Amino acid sequence: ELQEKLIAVNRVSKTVKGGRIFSFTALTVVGDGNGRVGFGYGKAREVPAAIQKAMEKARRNMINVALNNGTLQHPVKGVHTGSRVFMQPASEGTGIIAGGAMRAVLEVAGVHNVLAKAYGSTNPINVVRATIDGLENMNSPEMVAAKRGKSVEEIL
Amino acid sequence: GQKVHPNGIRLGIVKPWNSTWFANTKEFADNLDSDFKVRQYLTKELAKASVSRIVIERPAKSIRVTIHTARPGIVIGKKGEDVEKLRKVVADIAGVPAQINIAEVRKPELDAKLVADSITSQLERRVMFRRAMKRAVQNAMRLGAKGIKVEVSGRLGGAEIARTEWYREGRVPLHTLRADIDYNTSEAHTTYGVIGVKVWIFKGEILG
Amino acid sequence: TVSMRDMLKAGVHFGHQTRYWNPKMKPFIFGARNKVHIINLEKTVPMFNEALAELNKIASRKGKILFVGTKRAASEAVKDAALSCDQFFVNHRWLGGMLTNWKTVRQSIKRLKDLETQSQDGTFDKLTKKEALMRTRELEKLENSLGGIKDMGGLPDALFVIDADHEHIAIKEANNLGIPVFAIVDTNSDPDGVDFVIPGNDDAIRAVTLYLGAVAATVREGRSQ
RNA sequence: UUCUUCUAA
RNA sequence: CUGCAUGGCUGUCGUCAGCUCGUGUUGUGAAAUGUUGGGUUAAGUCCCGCAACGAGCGCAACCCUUAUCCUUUGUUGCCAG
RNA sequence: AAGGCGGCCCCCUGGACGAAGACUGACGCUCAGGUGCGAAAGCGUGGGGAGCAAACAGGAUUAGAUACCCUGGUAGUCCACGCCGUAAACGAUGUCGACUUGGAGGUUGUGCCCUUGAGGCGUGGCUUCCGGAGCUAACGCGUUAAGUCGACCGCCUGGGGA
RNA sequence: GGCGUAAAGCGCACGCAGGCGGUUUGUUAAGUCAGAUGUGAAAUCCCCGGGCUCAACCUGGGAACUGCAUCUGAUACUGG
Ligand SMILES: [Mg+2]
Ligand SMILES: [Mg+2]
Ligand SMILES: [Mg+2]
Ligand SMILES: [Mg+2]
Ligand SMILES: [Mg+2]
Ligand SMILES: [Mg+2]
Ligand SMILES: [Mg+2]
Ligand SMILES: [Mg+2]
Ligand SMILES: [Mg+2]
Ligand SMILES: [Mg+2]
Ligand SMILES: [Mg+2]
Ligand SMILES: [Mg+2]
Ligand SMILES: [Mg+2]
Ligand SMILES: [Mg+2]
Ligand SMILES: [Mg+2]
Ligand SMILES: [Mg+2]
Ligand SMILES: [Mg+2]
Ligand SMILES: [Mg+2]
Ligand SMILES: [Mg+2]
Ligand SMILES: [Mg+2]
Ligand SMILES: [Mg+2]
Ligand SMILES: [Mg+2]
Ligand SMILES: [Mg+2]
Ligand SMILES: [Mg+2]
Ligand SMILES: [Mg+2]
Ligand SMILES: [Mg+2]
Ligand SMILES: [Mg+2]
Ligand SMILES: [Mg+2]
Ligand SMILES: [Mg+2]
Ligand SMILES: [Mg+2]
Ligand SMILES: [Mg+2]
Ligand SMILES: [Mg+2]
Ligand SMILES: [Mg+2]
Ligand SMILES: [Mg+2]
Ligand SMILES: [Mg+2]
Ligand SMILES: [Mg+2]
Ligand SMILES: [Mg+2]
Ligand SMILES: [Mg+2]
Ligand SMILES: [Mg+2]
Ligand SMILES: [Mg+2]
Ligand SMILES: [Mg+2]
Repeated sequence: ELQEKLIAVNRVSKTVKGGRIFSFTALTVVGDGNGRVGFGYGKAREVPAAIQKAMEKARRNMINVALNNGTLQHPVKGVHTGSRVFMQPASEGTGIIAGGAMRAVLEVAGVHNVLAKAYGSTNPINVVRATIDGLENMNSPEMVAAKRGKSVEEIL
Repeated sequence: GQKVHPNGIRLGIVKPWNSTWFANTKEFADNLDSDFKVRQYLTKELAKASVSRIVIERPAKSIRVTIHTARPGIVIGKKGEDVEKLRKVVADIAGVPAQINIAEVRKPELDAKLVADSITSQLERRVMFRRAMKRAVQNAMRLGAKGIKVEVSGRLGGAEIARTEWYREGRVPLHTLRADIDYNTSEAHTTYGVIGVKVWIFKGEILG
Repeated sequence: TVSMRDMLKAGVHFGHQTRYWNPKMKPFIFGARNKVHIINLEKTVPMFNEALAELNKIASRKGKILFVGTKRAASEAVKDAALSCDQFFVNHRWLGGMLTNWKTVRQSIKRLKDLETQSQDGTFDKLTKKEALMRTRELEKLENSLGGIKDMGGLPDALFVIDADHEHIAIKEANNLGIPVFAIVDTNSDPDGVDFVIPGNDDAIRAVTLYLGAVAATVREGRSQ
């Protein structure tokens, strides 16, 4: 029931006395089609072993996102280390308008109507951190009502 | 050429010889040719049979060939049909009266010659070599081997740069002399070349 | 359940000097006498009694409790308190990943049982006597580390810590697993990783016996209910 | 005490 | 003919004490930790310490030979009585 | 203010800071162009010239040695007055103001406690080291910010070519 | 968007023009804000329609033309 997407696989290296040792890294993100989103980053000597370590860590450390109907709730920004990221709630049925690694994380997030733009470095590890950081501090009309101590209707 | 052959180093300790007979120097090398020709013939003839270890023994100028196989049904056929066919051609080759005994191989996933030939048969019909090495290791550790190491070598998937790969699960102590390392080796004659397969299987330590 | 002059006689208000204190402990320090901070016992009592209520809440539904202190002065006291209310203790060094990497330590819990089975119960004398001492010092080492949790089987449900910075590894493993944390948070410690913060001294042997007996009561009182 | 340099894929 | 398409086999660094993995943790990451430190050893040998806990390949032992004794069997070997 | 400043004494002289008051009443901040200052080396004129020392000479060293090493040695270094206006002129961090957890110091005032000792309790200036949040590509920075903001200025736009 | 180390803080400072400016009251209405009027050609673009067998195209009505001027206000902020 948790849909699983790998974003990018990558071969890294490590030089020792014998020569170059190669290894593989895998960046996967999971989600339930609702606010539960979580990503993972695994690494092993082999590509099917690396995605499995990535899927394992992604299933725990999930994060909860207060969605709207099928879209976001207010235009929120998220940064991580190279990637200031803008994303925006959008009208019904405009699709996921998002780039690369950001497309995979919002699709398992269960949103369906976004207007996104990834500024800065578009390295897939940091931009998937920047959207999760961007989606986590997005707050609901309920959350701002309990915080400010008003009703939802006084906020409109 | 770093590693000693694990069968040949254990032959006085935990492994038996595949030929246990005696002759003087006058009649030695003729027997060793005679042992070679029947292992040549039976391997070509019982290729579809999953034969592992052909043990040859000759008392009183009469050869006794003990065939180890995973299924004796294809070796026998009808009751005295193919064994009797194979017994009369051994006597033509050995020049002495022959006798064929069949010792059944319980658990064929825990026998190195059967496992190496299973990898070779899979590689010959063009399967992914890494998938073949996983299933050879998973079946043996499930069936109860204390440790298996398999290894293929050279021209894998038709790549022009030949390399070797090996998997290992469980402990395979090669330097331990009392270790029951079942070792044997096969060769796959693919369309891109020859792929050599080695497989070590550790059953446990004989405490003699 | 513990009055203020109980705390005042044992030495709960004592702490460490003014060159070791954490600025996060500002709502808990009363003053500073003889270049040593003084813990505000006005806020110690209603928070420690709020913590013992949750112990009575969690041990009601048969939760597992782990006592964590390896100060090598309060090592025997944290063992005797855990054997009163027959709960679990860590008196020698908290292994890195004892909670998060439980599935590897589990493979040493089983080893601890088999070494206790083979030598004591199995009576496996007359082996190679240097290995017979290697079996002995293996079982001695594993009991010294994992003997306090050898009957626990699963993750505990609440964690009681003697020092919030000396046992900071156990705080982080509990923070990952969502397990609530009970700790004597002194002035030189960090009060953020502890879910129910209890101010108080850490080096006072009288206070250690004072802290644990109030816990060893409310577990036994919580067990029968 | 002095103690330089090494192309090809 | 091509060892620069290969299998097999071999030299070599080097009988040098190293080389790695699982899970955990640290780092955005390449990676790190483990494997470092205090001692000690022929040895990642062992002990203690330690965010590591474990495991594997090796380092050792199991093998052969030699060095003393015992029992058994004494010819084609032996000669004290 | 920066460059920079080191025996001692006098004369002339700038700035900072502190303690209490008194007073003026926004008089402030920044600054293109402009002007001034600005290490050493160098230049001009006039002195001075112990030591040091480019250049140069000799000796070694070396395959060579226009070098390092040695023995010498001239501008120069010093003073007066001009000029040059540059340095890795660096904290590689423009100035001014506000706010934001701490620790160990150095230095320099000043209040208080019986100075019952060089102590005890404070309160200002300047400064060094470590470090939290936060920030940062990381290294690190971290109340003297590279944190959170405001005002103004200078500057950047691939590496060469330059 | 940047400028410790990747390109990037003038060597430092004074300072004219310029930019900016604590706090309180009054006044002004310049900025600002609101309304109205005049204008912002038509076409084009957009919206709702209509017409060519549909579409391209043609076309009716509207919105828009984010501007400027004048007048009537508003006085928190900025200016005087
Ligand atoms: Mg870029
Ligand atoms: Mg060899
Ligand atoms: Mg040359
Ligand atoms: Mg070769
Ligand atoms: Mg070869
Ligand atoms: Mg050759
Ligand atoms: Mg070629
Ligand atoms: Mg690891
Ligand atoms: Mg991580
Ligand atoms: Mg190593
Ligand atoms: Mg390492
Ligand atoms: Mg050591
Ligand atoms: Mg070892
Ligand atoms: Mg006045
Ligand atoms: Mg100025
Ligand atoms: Mg000069
Ligand atoms: Mg000249
Ligand atoms: Mg001159
Ligand atoms: Mg002169
Ligand atoms: Mg002279
Ligand atoms: Mg000289
Ligand atoms: Mg310059
Ligand atoms: Mg300087
Ligand atoms: Mg300096
Ligand atoms: Mg500069
Ligand atoms: Mg610092
Ligand atoms: Mg910033
Ligand atoms: Mg700043
Ligand atoms: Mg910066
Ligand atoms: Mg840029
Ligand atoms: Mg540079
Ligand atoms: Mg630069
Ligand atoms: Mg500067
Ligand atoms: Mg200027
Ligand atoms: Mg004003
Ligand atoms: Mg006004
Ligand atoms: Mg006006
Ligand atoms: Mg108007
Ligand atoms: Mg129509
Ligand atoms: Mg028009
Ligand atoms: Mg005004």
